[PDB]
Amino acid sequence: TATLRPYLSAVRATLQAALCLENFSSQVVERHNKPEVEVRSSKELLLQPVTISRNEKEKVLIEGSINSVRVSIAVKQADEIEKILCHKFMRFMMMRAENFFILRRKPVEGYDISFLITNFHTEQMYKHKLVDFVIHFMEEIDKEISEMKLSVNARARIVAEEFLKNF
Amino acid sequence: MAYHSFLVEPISCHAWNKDRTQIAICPNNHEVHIYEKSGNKWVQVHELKEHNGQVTGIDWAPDSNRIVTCGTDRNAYVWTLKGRTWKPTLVILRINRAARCVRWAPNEKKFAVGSGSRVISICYFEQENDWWVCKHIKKPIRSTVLSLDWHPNSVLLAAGSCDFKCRIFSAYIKEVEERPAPTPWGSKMPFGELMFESSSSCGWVHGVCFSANGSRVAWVSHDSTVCLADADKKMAVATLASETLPLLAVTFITESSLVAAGHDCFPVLFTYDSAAGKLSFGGRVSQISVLSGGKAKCSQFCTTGMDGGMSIWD
Amino acid sequence: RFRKVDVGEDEGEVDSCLRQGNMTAALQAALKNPPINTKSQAVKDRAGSIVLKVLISFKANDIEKAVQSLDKNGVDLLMKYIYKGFESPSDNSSAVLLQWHEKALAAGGVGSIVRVLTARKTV
Amino acid sequence: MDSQGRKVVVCDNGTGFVKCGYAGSNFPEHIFPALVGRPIIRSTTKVGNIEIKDLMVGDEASELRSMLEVNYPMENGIVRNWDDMKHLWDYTFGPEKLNIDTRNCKILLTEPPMNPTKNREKIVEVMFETYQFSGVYVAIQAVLTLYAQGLLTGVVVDSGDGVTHICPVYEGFSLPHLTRRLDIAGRDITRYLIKLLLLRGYAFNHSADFETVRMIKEKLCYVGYNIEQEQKLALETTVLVESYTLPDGRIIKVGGERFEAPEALFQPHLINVEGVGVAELLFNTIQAADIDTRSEFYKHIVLSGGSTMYPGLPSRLERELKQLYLERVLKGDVEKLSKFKIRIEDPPRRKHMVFLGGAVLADIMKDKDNFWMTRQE
Amino acid sequence: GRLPACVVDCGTGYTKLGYAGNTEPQFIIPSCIAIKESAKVGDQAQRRVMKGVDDLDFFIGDEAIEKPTYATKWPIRHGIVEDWDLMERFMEQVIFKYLRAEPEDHYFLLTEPPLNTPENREYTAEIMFESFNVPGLYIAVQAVLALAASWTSRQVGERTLTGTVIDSGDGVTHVIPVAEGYVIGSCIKHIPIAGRDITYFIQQLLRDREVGIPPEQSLETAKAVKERYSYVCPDLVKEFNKYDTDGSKWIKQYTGINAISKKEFSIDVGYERFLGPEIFFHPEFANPDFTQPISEVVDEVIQNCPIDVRRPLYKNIVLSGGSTMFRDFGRRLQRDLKRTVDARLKLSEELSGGRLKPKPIDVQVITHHMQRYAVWFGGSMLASTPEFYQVCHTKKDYEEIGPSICRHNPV
Amino acid sequence: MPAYHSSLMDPDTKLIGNMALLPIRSQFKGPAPRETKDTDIVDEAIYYFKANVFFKNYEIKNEADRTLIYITLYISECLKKLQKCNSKSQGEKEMYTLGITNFPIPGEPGFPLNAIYAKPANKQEDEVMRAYLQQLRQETGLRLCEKVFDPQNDKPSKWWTCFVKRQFMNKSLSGPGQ
Ligand SMILES: Nc1ncnc2c1ncn2[C@@H]1O[C@H](COP(=O)(O)OP(=O)(O)O)[C@@H](O)[C@H]1O
Ligand SMILES: Nc1ncnc2c1ncn2[C@@H]1O[C@H](COP(=O)(O)OP(=O)(O)O)[C@@H](O)[C@H]1O
Ligand SMILES: [Mg+2]
Repeated sequence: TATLRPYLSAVRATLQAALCLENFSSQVVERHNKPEVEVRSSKELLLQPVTISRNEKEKVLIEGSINSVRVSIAVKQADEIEKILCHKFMRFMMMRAENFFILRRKPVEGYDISFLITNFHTEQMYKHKLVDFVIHFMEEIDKEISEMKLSVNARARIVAEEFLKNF
Repeated sequence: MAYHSFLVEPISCHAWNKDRTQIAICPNNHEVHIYEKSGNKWVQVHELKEHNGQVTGIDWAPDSNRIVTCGTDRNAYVWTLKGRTWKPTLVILRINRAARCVRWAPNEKKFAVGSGSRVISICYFEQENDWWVCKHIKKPIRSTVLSLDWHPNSVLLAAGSCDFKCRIFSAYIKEVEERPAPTPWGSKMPFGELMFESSSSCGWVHGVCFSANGSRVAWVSHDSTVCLADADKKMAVATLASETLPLLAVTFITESSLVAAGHDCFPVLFTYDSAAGKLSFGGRVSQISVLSGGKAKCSQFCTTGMDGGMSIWD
Repeated sequence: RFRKVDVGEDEGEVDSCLRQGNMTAALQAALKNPPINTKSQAVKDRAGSIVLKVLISFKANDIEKAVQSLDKNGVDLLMKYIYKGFESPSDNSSAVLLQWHEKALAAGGVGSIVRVLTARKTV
Repeated sequence: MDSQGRKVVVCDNGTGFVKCGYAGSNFPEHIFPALVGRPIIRSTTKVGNIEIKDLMVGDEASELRSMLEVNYPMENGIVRNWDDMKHLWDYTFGPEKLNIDTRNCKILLTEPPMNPTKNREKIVEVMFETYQFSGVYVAIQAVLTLYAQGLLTGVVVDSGDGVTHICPVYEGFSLPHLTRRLDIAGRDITRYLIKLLLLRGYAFNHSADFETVRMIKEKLCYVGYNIEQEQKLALETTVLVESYTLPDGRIIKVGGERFEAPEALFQPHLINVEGVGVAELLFNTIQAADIDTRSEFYKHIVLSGGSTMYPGLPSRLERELKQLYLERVLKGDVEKLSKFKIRIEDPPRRKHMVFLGGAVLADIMKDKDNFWMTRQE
Repeated sequence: GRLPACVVDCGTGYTKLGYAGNTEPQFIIPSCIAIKESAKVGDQAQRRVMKGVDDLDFFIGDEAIEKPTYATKWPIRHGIVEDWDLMERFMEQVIFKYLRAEPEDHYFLLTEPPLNTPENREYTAEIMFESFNVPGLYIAVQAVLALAASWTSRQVGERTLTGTVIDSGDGVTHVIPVAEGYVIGSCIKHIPIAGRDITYFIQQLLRDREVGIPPEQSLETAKAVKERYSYVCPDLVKEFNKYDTDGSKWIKQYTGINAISKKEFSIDVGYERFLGPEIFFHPEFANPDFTQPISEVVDEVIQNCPIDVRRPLYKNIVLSGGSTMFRDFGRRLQRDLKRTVDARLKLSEELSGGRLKPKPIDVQVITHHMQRYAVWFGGSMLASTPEFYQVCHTKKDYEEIGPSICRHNPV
Repeated sequence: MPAYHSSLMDPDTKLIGNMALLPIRSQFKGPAPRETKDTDIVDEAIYYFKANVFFKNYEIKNEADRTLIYITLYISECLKKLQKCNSKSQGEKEMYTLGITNFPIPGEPGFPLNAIYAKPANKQEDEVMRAYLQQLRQETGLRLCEKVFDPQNDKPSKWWTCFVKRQFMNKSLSGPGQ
């Protein structure tokens, strides 16, 4: 229902506030340094989860912490065919998480993809370009799925021709 | 903006020599580099490399010319310039988790280390062993201690913490120091008594500072808020919330003005008036320090940040 | 097996102002009662539902005047309710809350959002 | 030092690092690797103006090591090369380090416990029949960490490069039958680290690169605290993958190998060694001590040597001991465990505690003759 | 009735295909794929983009090695699958064109190199369970199958269930100690030399010495002289002197046919008769960073094994894989080992005063005619057994747990 | 690993710098004594050359290895000249003029192994090892010239000239400074 420009702008202003990360050695093991949003072992270092959604199916969850932020987002699988094609697209993107330094190797339960930014990423990478990548993903994902649906339809038609024409 | 990029990587602490001819920095590793102002351009003059893990705080005692360092290796070391090369002295710090901050006392007889072990170690020299020994402040600190500042009487110590609360503690070490005079914070001040507690409950407390009279503490919190507790109003605390990102460090520059800095990457001035007891955003990264004129009447102050490099302001 | 051992561990006024058409005050009327202290859960869901009724029933062109009438406390409360309504999606609700967000953001800035994230006593 | 003015040197002759200095010091005067090398020409590495002497030793033999073939003269606590080790001592007492007239010095040495007797015999021989020291004393690595800690009772978990030992001492009495070796120590973890990085696709396979993977290990490895958490974290997210630059500037990515390698201390079967990890071996040592000494030993577990420095080792080791005590002593009575007072002494200065113990003991003993072997007998 | 399981051995040089219960593979095919290259007119800016059914216009095996308008690609490198896009297509035509097995009702035995990264087992199971729809899969360790092939073929009474297996495919060489049928995985060592390195070293050495081989056929001729004229030499420096002095007998003419002009060409074949397979004993030739001879690595593997098994292993060193087939290969490996072990014993006499003389060690190196397809045969015998259908991962297991069921390995 | 190393380090044989002045069985003038055994260090180098150039690691046992390696570096240089020669007569005349050129000595710049040879400090060291290394070069070139040319046609034979590209562990006695 709601248009795409307000939804992205609300997400951007939220995510811009959550990337105020810091370096923070953990309290629970001698001198381990680990993202509190994933280890969750002390709870005065976790921020209140916040959620932005444009309808009942497309929602972005932001889970902050003193040293990390986890961003997990869901996209509308409007067709039976899109569920398959979206799962495969996410799988093949998630299969390369060592190159997308901010990407988890598994999604958060009930979300299609989920990013994890550490303080180190906001120190080494351009922080504002990490936001722009999350936004650029969120803009393009459904155009990319639509292209796959068309390209599969095309293949099915050409393969049907190559059988029938021989009779 | 005077500026110089020592490193691309986060300058994780800095401390200044007595006459500001030299600056000590962490280049985002377990070594401390000292640079001398070789005319217009900085040149590295020493590399203190005894730590076994990342240094998290540096301080430089201006009268005694000694450098104290602490780190996530749970070490602290006091560095003395033996002839030409800096040599370390052991600190028996006795903490089971990372150190996070260090500050020399104004009289340079003692220093304090804040840590992840939910304690403040107060260190003083034990000359029969030629090592430094600790007493621990402990009881009300519920989480890690992020920043420290000393009252000018070298007894009262203000501490910020992840359990959202600024506090003032009496670090009176009876072994090394004559009993302090009474203060507006209180007349009692045996070791580890709790003089003050913040009203706050939400954000972590990143930075804490005393006025040069010691009658005021200000702190800054992850709420993007500044507060100032004034002892002459009997510890009434001003508050100002702001529209920008959080503030990471703060200093007084006069009894009635602050400078602060934060994730917005630029310094911000907050003035205060003793009449109404309100802070005001006079407006305009990782820590701030005063170069000249001190906390009473600063003429220059400087900043360093995760974005790298050093910057000087007037 | 050693390795596996676990060890070492208001509504009658709100609908009155709405029915009077005092909509700007109807926003204020909702924000007077923050159930921040409440241990009860259902009180929170009730308070959020009441404020959502005002946010939805507001006319879209008047949201600018409504938000601008709040103080900085009200703006931080308004944000804390805005981010709550996003967790109960409904066909219209998300479209208006995304607009209330943009105007509350223009008033309160990103700092107002940080005080949503840092709020230790969840409303 | 002496009233005779003789200096008292303390020389912890470790299989990895020589750790050296004088009595009464709070620090070792010099740390350098027990390493010896000869120049070699290679087609790959360039040659330059840095002259490689026909023998190089110590720090220089490690720093220049790309042009060198290098040996450790000592293995698993045993001297392999009485020639190269003499060159290592010739360097230690030479102009580069402690520039000492050895005939003017007393020396304190260390020996690992349960070592073979011909090892000590040859050491005591050369200290008179080559260096001609004014006096010699061999001190047990177990008691020296207790001196460095200021204690008179404890169980020492001494874990160097070569071998790991568990050694109880009770009120200054030695309990020698309780001494247990474990054949896992820092060199085996470094060989195991190589064998994992080869699976990731990086070949090292040289003596020079044996030291490179040690520097990876020290910088990047850590002992996992809850091994199921560490494997979940690596399977769920990329966070562990941390990048290291080789001396030539090749970039490598190190992932779960950061904790899988040190885990050999706690699941020895990941290496070929049959046995049980340091935690269970320690527990079985204390549960062999006389019944009422046991409750003191749990309050004085003392860690020693560089292979204890892995982030999280004291936390992990203390947890494994609580798990075993609940399983085997309390028979599952979970609430009774709250009375179990366990302390692991994990002082930050840990690595050099064998040397700092010798410094303390020599400072105590210097004028108190009838201690050093003397008159070259 | 009950249909025989499929056995596929994805070699770095030759893939081997067939059904369980046969004494030979039905096809031996080079593990390459020919794809239509005309896309290179557009693909100057970025990798070829596929549309329509263009990705079905490809050939594999002998249909692909010399086609005039397709670029040959070699998907497998050090035994690992390096480009899963091409390997996934290679599997399609293997199953449907050659075997003509409907995947839905045939179990697959699919081999693995011991160096295979866990991530690559996840992908290979994911393709077989989810791109295809195999009812059950078993990723089998090549070395054990090679030993069992010798066990089941060799004479009764000498069928020892213990041995050291040296497998030298085209990509990498593995030295695997086995005792009582258990792989001692901790003690495995890998030698980074195999048929490709021997081929490339000959290929370089011809291109220094013998310009006139056309670049397209530079690989063909290096492969041909390797397989037909090369032998393991007894002593290197002496062999050069033999070739220099009796060159009339040692230098052999090879005559090749030009792929395009179909003119003949000819070359002398010389030092690259004994150079080449020498790189097994002097890896520093072909590889900058490996230096232990194979006859050194084999002893280090055995002398790390438990003390009881060391003597049994020396009695049954098994050679496997085509790169071990050079003439006189095993004869020299034995000699080098024997010289290494008997000296190890002789030292322990002196360090015991001769009070006791140790029993010798009988180093024996064994060879068998399956060596071109020994791993495959060992698989086809395993896959005939009823236990195989109990050992396989069933498709339902991949429904309860993801690809993660294939993380594990013998090490 | 083990490339071929020098056999003939007799304890009687004197050193200059880090090189052993082994006797030479040559008619050329020079300071080392006249060898009379069949094998000689120049013939060790020439006998090993084809094998030795393939190894890529080389561990110096003694000064004689620093001597024999120098010969192989010089053989890997003389092959460059004589592959161009139309006849053995041309090569023999050419090779005499090659070896007399003033090749660098230890530590003099452009010498390829400044890390591994130390410069002679004094005239009676320097001049004598120049007078030694010269006669090594003179003999070494002539002994190749006898055997690289095939006697049927004075073709500089394929089997020897094949090695010209294969510099001894990528070290050139020409020196990388030129
Ligand atoms: N920070 C560290 N973390 C883990 N291991 C370390 C660290 N620093 C050194 N080591 C290991 O410590 C060993 C050094 O030997 P050392 O502790 O001196 O034992 P020894 O005195 O018996 O030789 C080496 O194996 C080295 O890899
Ligand atoms: N008679 C032979 N002598 C030497 N090598 C041979 C001979 N026949 C085949 N080869 C080589 O065997 C190598 C490996 O073949 P194969 O064992 O099928 O490899 P893989 O099974 O690992 O794919 C090939 O490079 C081939 O050239
Ligand atoms: Mg040691």
